[PDB]
Amino acid sequence: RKAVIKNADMSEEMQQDSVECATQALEKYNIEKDIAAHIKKEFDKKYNPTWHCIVGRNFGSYVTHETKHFIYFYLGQVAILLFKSG
Amino acid sequence: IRWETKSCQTASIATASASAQARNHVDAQVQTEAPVPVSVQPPSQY
Repeated sequence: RKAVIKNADMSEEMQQDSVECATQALEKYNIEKDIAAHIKKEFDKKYNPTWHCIVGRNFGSYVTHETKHFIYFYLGQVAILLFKSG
Repeated sequence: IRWETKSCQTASIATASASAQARNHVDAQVQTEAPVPVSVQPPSQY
């Protein structure tokens, strides 16, 4: 659904790809775990490992990211957190 | 006046292959469960 980016430490091109990738994952899967798995795997392939992705409706997080590889955004009511670390 | 010919030889050596590797990673996946074992209205008599 509607993509809203709240925070980002990421280039403009990677930001759009993160949203697009999550959007496709959300279209294909209903289960958040499987949505996250799609998003993570695609990023490892295109932008090198190691990415991590969390998708959900209710959580708080405190994580560490590599510069230029973190985004936090919503698709409707579902939040997606994606970053590299390691 | 006596020149003696001699032949010398040193011992050989042996090497071996080896490798190093830093710590390894592995993936993981989790799905949070949303159980709601909740009735509508239990008429309590506490």
